[PDB]
Amino acid sequence: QFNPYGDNGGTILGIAGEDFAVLAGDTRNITDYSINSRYEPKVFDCGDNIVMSANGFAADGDALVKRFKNSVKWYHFDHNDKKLSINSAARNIQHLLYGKRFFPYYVHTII
Amino acid sequence: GYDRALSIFSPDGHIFQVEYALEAVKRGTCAVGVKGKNCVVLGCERRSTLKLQDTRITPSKVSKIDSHVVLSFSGLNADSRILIEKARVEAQSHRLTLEDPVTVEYLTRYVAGVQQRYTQSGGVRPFGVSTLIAGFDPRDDEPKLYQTEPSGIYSSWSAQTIGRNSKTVREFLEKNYDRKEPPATVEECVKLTVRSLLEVVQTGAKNIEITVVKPDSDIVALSSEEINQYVTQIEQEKQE
Amino acid sequence: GYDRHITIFSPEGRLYQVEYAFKATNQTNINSLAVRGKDCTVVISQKKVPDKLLDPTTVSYIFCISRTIGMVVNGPIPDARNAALRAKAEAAEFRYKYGYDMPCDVLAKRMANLSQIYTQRAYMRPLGVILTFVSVDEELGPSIYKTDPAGYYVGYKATATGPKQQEITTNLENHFKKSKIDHINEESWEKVVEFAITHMIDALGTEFSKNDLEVGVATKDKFFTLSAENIEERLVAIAEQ
Amino acid sequence: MTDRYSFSLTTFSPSGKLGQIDYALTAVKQGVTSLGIKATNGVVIATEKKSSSPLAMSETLSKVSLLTPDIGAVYSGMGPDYRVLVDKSRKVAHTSYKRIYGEYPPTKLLVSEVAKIMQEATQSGGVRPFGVSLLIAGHDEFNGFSLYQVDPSGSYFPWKATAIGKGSVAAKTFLEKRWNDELELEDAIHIALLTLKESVEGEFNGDTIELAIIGDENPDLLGYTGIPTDKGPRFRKLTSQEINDRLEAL
Amino acid sequence: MDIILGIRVQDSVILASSKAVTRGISVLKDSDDKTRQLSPHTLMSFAGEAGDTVQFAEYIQANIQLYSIREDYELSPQAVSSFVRQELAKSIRSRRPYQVNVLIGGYDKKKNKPELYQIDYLGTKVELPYGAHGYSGFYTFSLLDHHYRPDMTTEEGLDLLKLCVQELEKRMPMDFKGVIVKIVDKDGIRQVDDF
Amino acid sequence: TGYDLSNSVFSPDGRNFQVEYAVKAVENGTTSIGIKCNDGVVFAVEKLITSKLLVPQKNVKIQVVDRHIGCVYSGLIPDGRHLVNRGREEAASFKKLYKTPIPIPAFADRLGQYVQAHTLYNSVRPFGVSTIFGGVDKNGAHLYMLEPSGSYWGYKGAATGKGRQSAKAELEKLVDHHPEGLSAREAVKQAAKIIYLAHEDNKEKDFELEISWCSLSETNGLHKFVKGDLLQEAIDFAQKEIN
Amino acid sequence: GSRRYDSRTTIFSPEGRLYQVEYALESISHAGTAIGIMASDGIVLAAERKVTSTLLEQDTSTEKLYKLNDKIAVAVAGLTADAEILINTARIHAQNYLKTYNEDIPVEILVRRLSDIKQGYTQHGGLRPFGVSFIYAGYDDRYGYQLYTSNPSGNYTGWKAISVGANTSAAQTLLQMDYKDDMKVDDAIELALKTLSKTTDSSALTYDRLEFATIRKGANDGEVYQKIFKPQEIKDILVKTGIT
Amino acid sequence: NNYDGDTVTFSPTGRLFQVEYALEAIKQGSVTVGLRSNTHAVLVALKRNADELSSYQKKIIKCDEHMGLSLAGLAPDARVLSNYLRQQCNYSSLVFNRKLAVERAGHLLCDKAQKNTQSYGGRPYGVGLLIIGYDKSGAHLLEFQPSGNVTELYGTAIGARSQGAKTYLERTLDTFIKIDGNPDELIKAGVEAISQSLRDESLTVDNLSIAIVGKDTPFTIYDGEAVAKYI
Amino acid sequence: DRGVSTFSPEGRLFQVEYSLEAIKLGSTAIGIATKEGVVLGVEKRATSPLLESDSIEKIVEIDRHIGCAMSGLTADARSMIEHARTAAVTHNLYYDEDINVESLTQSVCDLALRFGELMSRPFGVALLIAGHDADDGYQLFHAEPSGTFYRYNAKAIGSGSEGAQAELLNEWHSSLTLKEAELLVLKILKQVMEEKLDENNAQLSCITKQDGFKIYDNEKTAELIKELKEKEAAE
Repeated sequence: QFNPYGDNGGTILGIAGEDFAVLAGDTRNITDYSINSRYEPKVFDCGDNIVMSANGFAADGDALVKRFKNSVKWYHFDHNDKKLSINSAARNIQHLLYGKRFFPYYVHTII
Repeated sequence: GYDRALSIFSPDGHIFQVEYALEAVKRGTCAVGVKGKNCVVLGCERRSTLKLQDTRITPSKVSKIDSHVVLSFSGLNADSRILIEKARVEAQSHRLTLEDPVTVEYLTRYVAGVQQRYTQSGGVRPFGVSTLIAGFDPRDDEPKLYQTEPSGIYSSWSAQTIGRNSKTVREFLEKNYDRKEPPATVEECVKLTVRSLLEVVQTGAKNIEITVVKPDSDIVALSSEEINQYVTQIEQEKQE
Repeated sequence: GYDRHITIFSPEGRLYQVEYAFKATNQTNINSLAVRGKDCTVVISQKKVPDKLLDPTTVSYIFCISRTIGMVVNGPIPDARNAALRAKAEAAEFRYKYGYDMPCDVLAKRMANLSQIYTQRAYMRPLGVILTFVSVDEELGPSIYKTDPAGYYVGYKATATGPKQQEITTNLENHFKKSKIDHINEESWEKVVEFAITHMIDALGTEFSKNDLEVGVATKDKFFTLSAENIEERLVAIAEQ
Repeated sequence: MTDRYSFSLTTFSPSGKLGQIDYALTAVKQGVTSLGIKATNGVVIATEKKSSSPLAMSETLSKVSLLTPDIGAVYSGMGPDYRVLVDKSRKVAHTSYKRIYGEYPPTKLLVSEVAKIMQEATQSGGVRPFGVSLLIAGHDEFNGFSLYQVDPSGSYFPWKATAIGKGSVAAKTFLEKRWNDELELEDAIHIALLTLKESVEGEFNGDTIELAIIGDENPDLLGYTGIPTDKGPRFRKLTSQEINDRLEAL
Repeated sequence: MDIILGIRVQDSVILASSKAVTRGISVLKDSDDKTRQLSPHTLMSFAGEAGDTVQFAEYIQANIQLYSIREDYELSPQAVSSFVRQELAKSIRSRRPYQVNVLIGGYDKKKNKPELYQIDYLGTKVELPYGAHGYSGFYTFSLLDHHYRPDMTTEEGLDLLKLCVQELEKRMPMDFKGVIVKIVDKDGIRQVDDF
Repeated sequence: TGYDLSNSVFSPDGRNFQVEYAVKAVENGTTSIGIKCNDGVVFAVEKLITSKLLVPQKNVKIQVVDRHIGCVYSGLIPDGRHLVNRGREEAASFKKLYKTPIPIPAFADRLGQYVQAHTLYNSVRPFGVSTIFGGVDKNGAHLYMLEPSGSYWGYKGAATGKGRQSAKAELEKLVDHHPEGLSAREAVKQAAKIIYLAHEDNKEKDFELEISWCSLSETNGLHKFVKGDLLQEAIDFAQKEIN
Repeated sequence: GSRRYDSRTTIFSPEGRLYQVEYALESISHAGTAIGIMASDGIVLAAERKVTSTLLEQDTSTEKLYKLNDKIAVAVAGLTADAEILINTARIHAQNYLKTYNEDIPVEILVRRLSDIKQGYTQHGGLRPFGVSFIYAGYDDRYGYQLYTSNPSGNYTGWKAISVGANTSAAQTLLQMDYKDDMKVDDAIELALKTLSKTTDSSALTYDRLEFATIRKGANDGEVYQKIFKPQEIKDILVKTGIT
Repeated sequence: NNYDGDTVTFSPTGRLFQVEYALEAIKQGSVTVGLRSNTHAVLVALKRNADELSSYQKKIIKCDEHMGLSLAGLAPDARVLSNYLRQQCNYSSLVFNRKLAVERAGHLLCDKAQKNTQSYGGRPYGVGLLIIGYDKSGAHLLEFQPSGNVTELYGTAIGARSQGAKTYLERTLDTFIKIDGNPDELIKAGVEAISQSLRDESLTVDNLSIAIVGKDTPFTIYDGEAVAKYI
Repeated sequence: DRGVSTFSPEGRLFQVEYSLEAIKLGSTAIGIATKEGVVLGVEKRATSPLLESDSIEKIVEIDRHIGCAMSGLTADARSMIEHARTAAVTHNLYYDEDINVESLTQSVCDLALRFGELMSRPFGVALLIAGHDADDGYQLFHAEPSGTFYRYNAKAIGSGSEGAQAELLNEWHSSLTLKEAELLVLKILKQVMEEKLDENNAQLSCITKQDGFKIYDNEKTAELIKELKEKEAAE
């Protein structure tokens, strides 16, 4: 039977200071016991001072990140170049993920 | 599906189909509603070019929407059945989901909304009906009376009349209804309601219907005899 | 009178759009003719190529609908091709569904039913064409069946269509009065084609070169059109007579 | 594209006539005369095969059509309208009856179905009425022999005998004189041929006359033997020869 | 859900219905009324799949109330029972069927007779002198087969019910937290407050 | 009357006046031509220079369909684009199912039937273009012209637009003076001449020339535009002939 | 586009009337008169056929009176074809109610739904109304014997006696004159025919130009029978009242 | 006259009047100008207020980082067409990772407008657009008209009295075409061009609107105090 | 006839222009924007003394930070308000924030031209949409059935509007206090109204950042009306 998911490995890490935040992730991408790439970044600048990583199944992670980047683009178009606050970004991403509640994005997401 | 925009604007900014729907209402038999201190009375003219009627089975002009709300109307009768059905269904649906019967304002607003919708949907003409909607909100003793019309505008009335010669009876109610002091009893309110119809009707024979609505789903139809008493007493007082 | 613009009845019970579609039938100013042999069915139509800039080979009003059925159209070419494509599709589908070659008369009926719909349903206009279907049917033998914008159809011993149709019709009627039979009592399609051309010449009172004509022949198990060279051979054979 | 004519093309005029039904009937008036006569042991329906050119083969044009093995139809008005009605009438006898009850519909009910189709063309969006009147003759076990007329409005009436089209007024009068409730099938055929000669101008013979009967069962026309309770169609189109035979003794 | 009984005596229908609502190893509630009044002289008890039961009951209630208003007239118990059967008979072949069993106890005022209808989730209707749904019937039917008489008073019917509840409290594995009893007669629907 | 207000209505003479009115919009457009040659076809069109502000070479009007078909049209420009977009869908579909690229006669009927379909109903308007198109298939070269009625035939040469008659005359001479054939490079020059000659009927504004071609030998059977040395060479040949 | 040819069947006049309903009623006014009379012990339906020809098959025919179910019948005035469409709808709708509730449909409920269908054709869909007026005669155990009329507007009303079609003005005055509440069926039969006799546009009333039906309690105790009179039976009832 | 009832009707001379009337709404619109060098392309737009209490209707809409337009006519129609364009630029990015060619943007607008000119019940768009963009083949200016006709130009103007600016640009061609690598000078040439179309009014701070895109400048809009620099 | 989506030869949509006439017949509505808030006032215009005037709802809440007043065929406004509320609440659900007043207005204005042969005709009502947001402060918008919306410092719509607008042209300055604005709206309403202004036949409302959108009671407006007469009597 066809299995629509995979596991691309890696791990990510976010910490918040008083006037800064960091989002770190390794650049290794794997399937099973093989390395696909030693440098494939999965932590992205999404505009509006939001960084995002969606770790797990890379195809799903890239799709989500791609969609969120797009969400920011349209948020500017539809709301007079307003800055997307991190709290509003968080809520927007909940709806992106939950919209696929019955066929999920297999990713742990941090922004 | 049949698509045509029948309700459309004319160069003067009038929607003729809505306005012609009002002409149909003007041609309808008169209906009046008056709210007392503690009740609301709905009165309806029944046109008297018709003997050999069977009144047991002929559609009564006041309709119960729920056990606490009633609706009367002037205009096309077949049109009014459609509105009455929808309102009844909405009444039951509101009880199902809110676990409370409709307020009179809510039920009015719904019916008004249906009417408005038929003024800017393709393939349909507006309802040739204006309604009076009356009753008491659940667990409330304050009486309610609203009016709707083909355009979909609705509002509250201390008393109001619709249909043919409604201008005459509105005229009457306007000089005979004190805001400061509404008909203190059922007796009083029914009387003012009959008097107003008698400016327009004929004899108050098989010509006037009266329905009284009190709080807590207390709604009764008056019959010939008791109406006749009102007709009788009104005229004998009038010989001055 | 909007009753003259769509296919609804006029007060005298008439469909003007159908009547005006018949008038479009002659717009091309071409005459066609069909006859039956013992073995074959021949259809000839005039070929008029006015402009010199045209590619004469692409100018045709005869269509090969199926291996066995041919169709000549009297009317404007866009409607003609519209009818040709549909008939080809209908003949192919029939074979697929029922496991045998669609007969000439049945295709005629089917296209006639299609035309009838346009006379009853308002959104569809009639096609300004008359469709002459020819074949050697496996049950009925040589066959000619003709369809018009009214949705009418019938089989013929022989027929003609176009502006000077009546001349050709009476020419043929007079032959069958004399011959006493249903067909051209001839062995080869070549001689039946020769007959067809000969009686077209008499009725029209005109002479044809190889490029003034267009010929379709239906035999058992194939319908085919002749090249100019095949027609020239036929014209020559008539002249040496 | 798409049929954007979703509204009625037949509507009431201020006088209350439905114009298109009226004009359809006028189209039927222009049509060639056809008739039907109901005998005690059969029904006859007849009409003229008015050919378009002598080069046409008028056998290939059937004005009288089998609908079921015991029901036949004939018409006056527009031929192509009749052709598609016969197509639809045949199919409806199966879809809405035979495929349900395992037997062919009784005459009145099939007639009822055809009328429905014709009524709908009088009220549905974007169509004109059918420009024909039908005479439907048929037999069924519980109702016996019957004959119906169906008009463009979708109205139908049972008839002892009647005629429609061109010379109907004259033909109906000739039938009132001759019809009685004791007629045998052969007598009705004879009357039919007589009534029809009035309206035909040119040739009058077995090749210009189309005529079928609803009569006795025809086992010779069934196609198979071995089921004795199956006895074959009651509908029979009389041959060119058969008609001429009756014109010598006219 | 679980226990619902009905007994039709001379002049009334008595419906008894358990008060417990259990999920997992927790009795979430011990005072649940597993009943909807469809019309003034018709009552419906219900038991089955969580959620479906109340959803179905209230849906029927809404429809019967709508009918009452439209015609200003009360449907007979027989008519309501047939309406309810049809809805269940529909549902059993839906994408997700209502898994609800019901008893409909009504007093028919035209006939002046009480009536008891047992309808399961498949849409199987039967009119009965006494009925039950679920495991209850395995004890009560035989008990009633013995003790029940056709001409019993409402008061005798209530005692016959105490027998039924007593037996179920003795032999049933689960604690169903007693029953709410409701009587349907010529004067409508009332609830026995101490049982 | 009022027979001309709604598309697909037959007039009493048997005509569809809306289609005839669409032709008027075609006749109003700039001139375009097609010349069939030995192993190919050449298309050319007059592009009016409305203003200095038009970027030269940068408002291309000839359109390729698939890899082997060229289309040019006179009339309402967007209507021509709609028709070519449809032609492209039709060619894609044919290719998808039958593998081989669409034969030109087959392609011509696909446009023909589609255009003709827009004369069948009053809910659509007929196409406001006459389209010259063609190319090279397994059977050789083909040139077609298609009109708002859906009518089309194969041509030795074809023209449409304001200069249609001037160009027709010029095309008739070529057909008459070259019975054996005209070569592709030859036809590219003549095309340029005929456009310059047919520009007399349109002469307030000066114009930009645009040629394209498919030739089995010269373009490998593919549709390519003519630019650079070969275009200028053909422009010059035309410049010569008007003086 | 097609807007050109749209009659706009469902619009108001400036006087607030529905043209197509008005004109449908005008159509109906030329149809054979149909009469309904309701008594304490039954109902009469009587209707006049549009001018028969002698060759019409009179017994296998039904043009005016139709059976909706065992307890309900209708008299038709207008287009027959239109009426059959509505009748089959009404027949189905009665069967749905029986299937749903296991009780025969109350007369008004059937009447209301047919009237509601008619109403729809006047408010939406751009189609012509049904050119039909019905007289409904039927019995149910709530209201007993009932008469109703519906017309193309979808308006319905109840009656003791009523006519539809041709000459209703004349017929209605005659009924109003001689009808009394305590009347019996056989008196009602007599009134029905005598009214048609005086209002008919024919020379005189004969059996062949009539359809006739009663709904009595005439069978075995508290149960109802519909009687669609055969030709011979009308002939007798015509003699038995002295009209022939 | 008898032939202007709808877009599906040709006149006897072959004209489409509903399209021509749609074209007329552009003519009543406030003036806007487009022009470009080899490195940048600029939009200048005169904005129109309802009265002294009202804001000045925006005329410039951003489509992507490398493309945008100015409008003249029905504003909501420009919103629809600009939104369609945003989607097309977006599809090109997400699917092909490719910035949408300004020329293709032109073709797509042409084909969208055209369908409303051939079908019953619709209506032509009532707005004209000037599209600037910097893509893989340099700076571009496009003129869209709701007939469907899209044209690539060095410069142009549309709206009321656009003819003044259009002749100025027609004169100034050889100068402004070579304002390479200087944003402020190309803008000045644009503001100067629009000024030829002013009557009984001149450019104010909240009246004027400029947009620029080019080699290393994302499509951006200047209004308010940010245009004072150019009055 | 002739299609609902037709252009006039002047290049305007007939149906949109005709709806603009219907709006001119509507009762007066006035809005004024200050740094302290936005005021919205309307003429109730009861068509008879028997009608209970507090049932005339022509000023309406959309969200806590956005209010709306209407003029024209006011039954046509119900679904516009319904859409507006849904859009505002939906925005808050998707983004955990208040929707911008401009964005809300743009969303309502998208409905406008979705009519033809979608709804059958344009709306016959204009809206004054007033509110506050962090980015652009206190705002007033005039939303027409053309789909066009304009921002205004102050605006009047309905029958009294050309007179009222000319008055607002003089009286508006960038430093109006909220109280000054309230009085202005009352003043200008009393001017253009047929019948004599009072607390029963006119209605006031405002939206402040601090307390959001509030409709004023008849008691509160009565005091403002009294106060307005005293300030005019005194010069």
